[PDB]
Amino acid sequence: WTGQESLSDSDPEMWELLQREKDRQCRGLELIASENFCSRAALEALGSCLNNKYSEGYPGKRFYGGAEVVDEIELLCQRRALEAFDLDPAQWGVNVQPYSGSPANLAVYTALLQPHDRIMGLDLPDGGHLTHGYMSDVKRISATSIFFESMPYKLNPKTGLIDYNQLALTARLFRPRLIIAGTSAYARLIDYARMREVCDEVKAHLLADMAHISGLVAAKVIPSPFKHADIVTTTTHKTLRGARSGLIFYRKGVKADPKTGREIPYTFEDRINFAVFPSLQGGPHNHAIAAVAVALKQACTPMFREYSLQVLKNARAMADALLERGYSLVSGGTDNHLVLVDLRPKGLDGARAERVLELVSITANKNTCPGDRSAITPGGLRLGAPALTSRQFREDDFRRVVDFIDEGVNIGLEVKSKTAKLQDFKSFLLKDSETSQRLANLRQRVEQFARAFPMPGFDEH
Amino acid sequence: WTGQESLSDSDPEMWELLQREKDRQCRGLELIASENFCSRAALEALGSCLNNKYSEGYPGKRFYGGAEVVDEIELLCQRRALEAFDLDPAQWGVNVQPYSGSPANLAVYTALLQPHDRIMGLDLPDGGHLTHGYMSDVKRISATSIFFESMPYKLNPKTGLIDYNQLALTARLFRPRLIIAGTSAYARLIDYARMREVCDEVKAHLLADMAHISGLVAAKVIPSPFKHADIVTTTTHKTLRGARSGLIFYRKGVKVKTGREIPYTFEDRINFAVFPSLQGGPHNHAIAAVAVALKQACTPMFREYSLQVLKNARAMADALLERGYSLVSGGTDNHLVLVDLRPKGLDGARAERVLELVSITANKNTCPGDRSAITPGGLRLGAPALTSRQFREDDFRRVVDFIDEGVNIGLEVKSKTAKLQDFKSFLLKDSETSQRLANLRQRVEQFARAFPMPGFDEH
Amino acid sequence: WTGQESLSDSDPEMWELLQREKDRQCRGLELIASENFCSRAALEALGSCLNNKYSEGYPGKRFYGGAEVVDEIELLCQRRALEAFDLDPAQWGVNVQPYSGSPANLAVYTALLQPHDRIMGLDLPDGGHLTHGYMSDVKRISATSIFFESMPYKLNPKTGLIDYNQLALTARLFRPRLIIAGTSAYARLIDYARMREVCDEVKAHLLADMAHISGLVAAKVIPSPFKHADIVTTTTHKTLRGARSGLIFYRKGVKADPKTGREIPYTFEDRINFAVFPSLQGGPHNHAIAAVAVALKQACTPMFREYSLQVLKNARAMADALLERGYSLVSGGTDNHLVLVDLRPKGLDGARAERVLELVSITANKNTCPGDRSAITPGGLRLGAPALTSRQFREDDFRRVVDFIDEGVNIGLEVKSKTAKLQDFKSFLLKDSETSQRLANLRQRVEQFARAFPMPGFDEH
Amino acid sequence: WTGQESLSDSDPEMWELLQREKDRQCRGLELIASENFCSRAALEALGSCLNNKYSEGYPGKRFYGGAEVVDEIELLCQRRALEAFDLDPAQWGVNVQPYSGSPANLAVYTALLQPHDRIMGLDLPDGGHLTHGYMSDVKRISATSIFFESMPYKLNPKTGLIDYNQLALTARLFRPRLIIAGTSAYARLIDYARMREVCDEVKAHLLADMAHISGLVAAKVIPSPFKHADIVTTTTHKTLRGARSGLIFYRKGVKVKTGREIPYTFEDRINFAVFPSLQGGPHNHAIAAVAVALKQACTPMFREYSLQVLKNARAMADALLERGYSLVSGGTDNHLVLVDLRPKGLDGARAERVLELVSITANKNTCPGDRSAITPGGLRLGAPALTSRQFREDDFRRVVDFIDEGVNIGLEVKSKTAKLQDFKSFLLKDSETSQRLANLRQRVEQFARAFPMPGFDEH
Ligand SMILES: Nc1nc2ccn(CCCc3ccc(C(=O)N[C@@H](CCC(=O)O)C(=O)O)c(F)c3)c2c(=O)[nH]1
Ligand SMILES: Nc1nc2ccn(CCCc3ccc(C(=O)N[C@@H](CCC(=O)O)C(=O)O)c(F)c3)c2c(=O)[nH]1
Ligand SMILES: Nc1nc2ccn(CCCc3ccc(C(=O)N[C@@H](CCC(=O)O)C(=O)O)c(F)c3)c2c(=O)[nH]1
Ligand SMILES: Nc1nc2ccn(CCCc3ccc(C(=O)N[C@@H](CCC(=O)O)C(=O)O)c(F)c3)c2c(=O)[nH]1
Ligand SMILES: *Cc1c(COP(=O)(O)O)cnc(C)c1O
Ligand SMILES: *Cc1c(COP(=O)(O)O)cnc(C)c1O
Ligand SMILES: *Cc1c(COP(=O)(O)O)cnc(C)c1O
Ligand SMILES: *Cc1c(COP(=O)(O)O)cnc(C)c1O
Repeated sequence: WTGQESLSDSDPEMWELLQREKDRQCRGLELIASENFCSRAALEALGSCLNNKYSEGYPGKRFYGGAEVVDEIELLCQRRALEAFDLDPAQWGVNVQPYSGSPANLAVYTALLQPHDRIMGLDLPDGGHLTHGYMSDVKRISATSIFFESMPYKLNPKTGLIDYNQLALTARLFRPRLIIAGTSAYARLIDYARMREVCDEVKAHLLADMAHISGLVAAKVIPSPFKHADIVTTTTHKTLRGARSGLIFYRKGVKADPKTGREIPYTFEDRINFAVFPSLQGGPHNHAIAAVAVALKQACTPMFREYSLQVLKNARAMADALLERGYSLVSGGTDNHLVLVDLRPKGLDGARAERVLELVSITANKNTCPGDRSAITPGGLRLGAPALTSRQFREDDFRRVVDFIDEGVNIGLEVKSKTAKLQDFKSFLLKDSETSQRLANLRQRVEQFARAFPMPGFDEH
Repeated sequence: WTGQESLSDSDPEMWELLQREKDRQCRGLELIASENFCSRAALEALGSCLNNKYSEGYPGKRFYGGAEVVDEIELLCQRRALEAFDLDPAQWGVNVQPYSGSPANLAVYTALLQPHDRIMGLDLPDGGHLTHGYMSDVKRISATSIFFESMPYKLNPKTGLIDYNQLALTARLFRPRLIIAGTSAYARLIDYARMREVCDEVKAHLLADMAHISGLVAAKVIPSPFKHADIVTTTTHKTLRGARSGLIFYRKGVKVKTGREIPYTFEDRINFAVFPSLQGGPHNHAIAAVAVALKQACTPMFREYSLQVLKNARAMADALLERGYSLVSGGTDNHLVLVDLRPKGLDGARAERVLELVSITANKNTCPGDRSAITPGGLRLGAPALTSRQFREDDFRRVVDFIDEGVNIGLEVKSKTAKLQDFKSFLLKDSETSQRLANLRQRVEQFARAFPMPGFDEH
Repeated sequence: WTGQESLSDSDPEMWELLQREKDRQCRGLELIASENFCSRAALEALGSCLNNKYSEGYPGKRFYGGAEVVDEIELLCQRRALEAFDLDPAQWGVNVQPYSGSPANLAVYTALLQPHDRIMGLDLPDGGHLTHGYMSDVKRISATSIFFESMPYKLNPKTGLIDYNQLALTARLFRPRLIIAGTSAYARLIDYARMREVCDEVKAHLLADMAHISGLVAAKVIPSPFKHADIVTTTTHKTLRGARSGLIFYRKGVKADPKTGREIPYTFEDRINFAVFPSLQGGPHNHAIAAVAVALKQACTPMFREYSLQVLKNARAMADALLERGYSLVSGGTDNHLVLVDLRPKGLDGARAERVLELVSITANKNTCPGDRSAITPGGLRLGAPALTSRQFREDDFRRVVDFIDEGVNIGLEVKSKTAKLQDFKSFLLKDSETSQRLANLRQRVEQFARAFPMPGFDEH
Repeated sequence: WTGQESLSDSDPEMWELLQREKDRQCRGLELIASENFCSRAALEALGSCLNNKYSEGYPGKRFYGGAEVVDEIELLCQRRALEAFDLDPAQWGVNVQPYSGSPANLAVYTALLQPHDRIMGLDLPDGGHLTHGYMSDVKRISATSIFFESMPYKLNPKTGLIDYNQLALTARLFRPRLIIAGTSAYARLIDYARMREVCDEVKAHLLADMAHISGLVAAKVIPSPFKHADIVTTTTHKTLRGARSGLIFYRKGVKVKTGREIPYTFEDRINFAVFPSLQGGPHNHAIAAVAVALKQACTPMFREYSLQVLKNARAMADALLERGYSLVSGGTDNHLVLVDLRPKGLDGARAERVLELVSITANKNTCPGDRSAITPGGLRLGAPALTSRQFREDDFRRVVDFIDEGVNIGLEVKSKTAKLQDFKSFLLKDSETSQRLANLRQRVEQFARAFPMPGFDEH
């Protein structure tokens, strides 16, 4: 036994499952706003010998030896991270060791806050992420709701926008110490300047969680949150088209010096670094760190800006093709990579639409809309451009995807009229032959349309 | 841009750094007790398209769709996990989504304990891990000591073993809600039955964190902590030789003045803590790679593997004893050796830097006696990594020979030098010293390069 | 040495200070809304041998013996407490062991909440008490702000009322577990029904802190908070005219039983009692408990309702006599025992008015007003009726007190024009002979007017 | 209604209950170690018009006016406080606003510690007070164990003394921020110098809670904890014989690689914790009464008083030893005696109920050995109360005689009875037993009524 046997040679059971997952990715139209297809160059570094190296600590401040090579790889990842987002290495540092986006956020809170210090983020049904302090009326859901006291700021139900006025009012009372400016389901751009005004007033840290829009920020196709934020966390994947990892950007240098004359310095670096390790994480995923450095240099290139520009064009094309077919969009449309469709004005919900679209090899996700009246049957979908755009989808290709969706939406509408509760709805798509065959037809037309496009990564897995 | 280019063609700067580390691993004698060389079969799954699938939730309970295949992958991983440790699915469940061992431990505390509830683990300088609640005398270090109140238990320095009696004494007073039985630097078997008795008395959950020995447990070459622990966490790398991920095993079934059978309530709380509480979408590429490794751990090859890991560390132990070195607790019953170099006149900090310069990677270790602040006078040496490279007993005796030459080099430098930075700068500047190091480095790298190396050929 | 020597015989130094304090109380016009003059019957029980008895525990559940007599006294105090506020002993229990009002409030939080559970009270500058969770933008002030997470609800600056609409909005976001309905400086009555609506919606406990208005509630001259509140704490003194102690009223019996049929019972009693002892307090002040039982039976009598009716008449008389002399009142006037005067529309502040009135033997307190612009110089006074009303002051006597105040207010106005900062203002009243003698004149006329009225308690101390 | 009526005329129901307790105190042998009989001079101030003054804040820093006189009263109280304990105002301040001893201790923790910071005190069954962080095995009992994390230290049951060595061992592991040196049921002197050494090592504040012995310390008849403690709290009653209030003494001055003298930062934090943090307006009537008592404690009368308190408890100790009773730690060096009745065949719960029925008030006490849940087999007997009634050595020997008759009565009932409620019901129902109790009660009450009683004549 050498450990050099191939995967297809030594574990055929796992090899098939790998192929069937690649086949499902190829034959399907992935429209999840957070998903993307990773480059082969990054996947070759993700499954590399860097997995074997334990390198606890930081470059030049590690606690083992033998880290001579992973030091260069992390600092290359740090330099590629600052270059990708056009940051001055004198004003910004970046930690590239977080295991994912969730650990990146929790590291920031641990770094800058004490347990039960106060946190403000967009509520999850309104478009905020779990790690922004999601707490329901019955349960503390996220660990950020347990180890810290969080109060959500809400959308304006009449506009679909963040209610920046209500947030300013409720922040003067809640007196938070950190406010997250970041979304998981919000089709418009965040007024980071208005967020900094609120944070500057209530003396709170302004954290920007550009996880969903990191690639669009790097390509300079939307306003960058670094002009206003003190801390910026992001997800390595999603729009950046990398492996699964996380980043924490922090201001460094001089914050302010009335009468003193001595520059009051930024104190984020040592706190952020200590929270990531040794506080929260163990050994860094060096194979991830190298895979994201691969993807970060890809984001510095002229290729990547043309890719992000197509994502906004495709999102805009998806927006108009849905509006011009009888669908409403919350906030009216989009300014980024995603669309938030309202399907109450169509007669369907998000849950049954997700199930009927999943059965035709179209992957979306339900999303709470402002005008909802329940949570098991939300009235909207969330559709993302970046996934199919990496398959060289263009505007006219996304309008054809919308034609495939409204086809399935109408099958669900017809099935909803014959059913009532959701479980017998889902049970209907599995037994009724007329609905079963009509689903298999739409899926076969969808799989045919999808397989023709290229797919990043390897050929077979 | 097709996204299908080679790494060598797309990014040659990074592809060169990949081959630089591949050579550093092939040419070095890797003695870090927690490091292993992952197989190629697992790495192929690790760097696969599964990185693309967002499968938040659990098999059959996802929050999007399209998780058709990865549901089968996560379920295959759970089944291979229970199979590798001889567990009955009716009595044991397992969560395979922890990103690493540290998130695995933080998940258990979040699942079973309230903020500031009390935790007890082996102190870090005494051999415990950070995530066991390590607190300094001046600062809360691990987040386990921030969100939970930790009090450590200690080694008996006379014997180098866990003072199970002082643990019993202090747990009665501290009244912890959870006690951790698991070590990062400990050469002996942990009395899990004694831990369970202590936990039963103060009504505490017994968490066995078997990250360093999970492979030995899987091969059934050392006693299994599953016969005594309520919760078991492990890293999927180290002795398990998988990709970097984490596992949380938990009890299912019955935990019986009414004839009422009280059930186990771990599954829902443990799974909810991993997601949605702590993590986000799981790394399905890592899950699939550790499923490749867990399949390897159920094979007679892995039992031969772990049997040799024991034989090698015992051979390295006996060799060090023959050359006049002291071992904490006198020897080893598992995969690592704790060397006390204070007798031979050298500390661990100096020995670590000299051995690093000759491609012998180890880490310093505080010995029972000298406290945390004092420069550690010991080293922690591990067998698993080189054993994966088909090392045998006489090969580790050669590694001990190389270590001896390195130590005696460090001794002559210490005789020529004063402070530690003077020592570290003398190793790079002194012409004779840097030459005798270059010689030993060459003899080490030639010896190390001859052995096979799991993984790919070039990266 | 027997310990039976009189105080005047054994400690003349302390005896004089006792007399000079009684003389200061007699010669002065006490207008502090929280102060009152205690009956001699209660002071005889306050300084009784009950101080000597340690009786940790509760009647029938004590941990020493020899508590046969203090058991009857506490239950008499419990029965007199339920009778004074017209409560059914089947629906309400009362703990009479709290040392004061602050410990009574902290006992309720400890009983019903975990550390860092969420609390909502009126902000201190808006009229709420310290123990309702007062936290500033710089410091956690009250222990209720430290051991629990509190967010204040505010007044409406345009009306002077509690902004019940903003409170309902911010409670849906803050998700509190307890809301305090109680004030220390609020001239109108609290909509306890609207408070119960908010608490019933966000699933929070409704605590009523009638400390300032307990005597008015007992005399049934204002709406009682027991019709809506789950927990009611109060101060033994203030309007109830007792010694210094505290009470905690809690619902007991049956709270609700859909489908169950088994009555879901109230669970406050064992929790409230355990928090007071053994959690928070040590041995009960049995000499206080007996003094408040004395004062609680006085509150059941027809005498006491005529006393409380005069307090509202005197507060109303003080309100109109100030309005009809050029003073503004926040909320316009009063419906209880206190008046909240606005002295920005007069040219003075609350701090310099408190100092000039203190120098004429008139005791008041500064109070933040809605239209303020600082905190060292608040723009208002808080004047209370219950103190002088216990001296048999009537409406025409309170209008004469207002004439004495506006006299001093105009001396401060004249001194403010000659000064600038507050410290040289206060320094001016001490040196300048023209202002010094004019102050001594107004004080002598005030001391003459005050000494003529009767004074409850003893003659000399 | 003038509000100047007598209590007898205004409320005869309550005035009768006042005289019922006055008689119960005059006729009973008060042996509760924490109870004393307050002088009339203090009670006159206790039930004075100072109950009317709301003086929130501190002398010179009030938040209303009219505090002209009570500022002098609170300042006179602070000066008499420092004088009674031989303290230098340059090295010691004092807060006199604590409502009782329990609020006094909660103030110190709030002043110096963050929520969930670590506290160490003597365990409650071992002699520590509730406010030292008492936690059960099933429930957080004292609020000190809710808002702060407490770990207790224990008696050495072999000697009945504080195990200062196990304290040192466990404080190194638990790392408390504050340690409490103070007892509610402990017959021996606390080694404050050893506590200070432990506190200096783990960098902890030493709080001496001298509620039970403050009078002995004031009379300088036992060593003063002010020579070793950072913070000192006390009740103003118990041995100080004042009205029920509390005191917090704290260090002022200097607490000296730069020639920098680090100052003490207790005054502002301690005062801010008492108000505005925890309390509201102070009870100026209680403050004035404890100022009356502190003046009494500076007199040669109080030194004679406390000297007799020691002599009386030693006489009660020697008497109990002569009759064959066991004493925890073998005797007493202060004001109380811990009797072990497990040898004589009776528990403390039974002895407490029998002695209560014959007007001998004491409280049961858990002995070193039997745990908290077991019915306590001991009693805590105190000297201060009866010593204030001019008891002398031969008088306490008579009290021991009465206790012996009571115990032997309880033994015969235990021989006639099974469970504890059967024991308690037998004492009221059995005709002969209830008669022999009535006889002993009469002989006790006649003996007790003859002695003078501090306070008023009738109430
Ligand atoms: N805008 C926005 N869009 C998306 C899309 C995906 N995600 C990622 C989080 C997905 C997620 C999973 C589980 C829960 C959850 O609560 N589960 C509990 C319920 C128990 C209860 O609530 O009582 C359970 O079923 O176990 C949740 F709330 C959210 C987000 C996001 O975070 N934000
Ligand atoms: N037995 C055992 N062996 C090993 C070998 C590797 N590890 C895993 C991490 C090793 C480790 C330990 C301490 C610190 C630490 O204290 N760091 C702070 C100092 C702050 C302060 O003290 O003020 C710093 O960054 O300097 C650390 F950063 C990293 C372990 C383990 O966990 N246990
Ligand atoms: N409506 C209403 N009226 C009244 C009238 C009296 N009281 C009773 C409380 C009096 C009070 C004392 C001290 C502070 C206070 O903060 N002090 C700190 C400042 C440090 C800081 O704030 O940074 C300091 O000087 O030490 C305070 F805020 C309030 C109330 C009430 O509670 N409510
Ligand atoms: N040495 C020493 N002697 C004395 C003598 C008097 N005291 C002062 C208070 C005595 C005390 C002790 C324990 C509990 C107690 O536990 N109560 C809970 C049970 C809850 C549970 O255990 O679940 C209940 O109400 O039953 C208590 F209520 C009161 C002390 C002291 O503090 N120390
Ligand atoms: C290595 C280890 C961990 C953490 O594993 P990471 O991958 O570094 O997070 C936890 N516990 C023990 C005993 C370990 O050895
Ligand atoms: C996707 C996302 C994250 C990261 O989630 P992970 O699955 O842990 O990587 C964090 N914040 C936001 C706003 C996100 O959309
Ligand atoms: C009696 C006592 C207390 C508390 O005094 P209280 O008046 O009951 O609050 C605190 N500590 C000790 C050691 C005590 O003996
Ligand atoms: C006066 C008051 C209290 C009690 O304060 P204490 O001085 O501790 O008695 C409590 N709540 C309110 C609203 C008060 O006005």
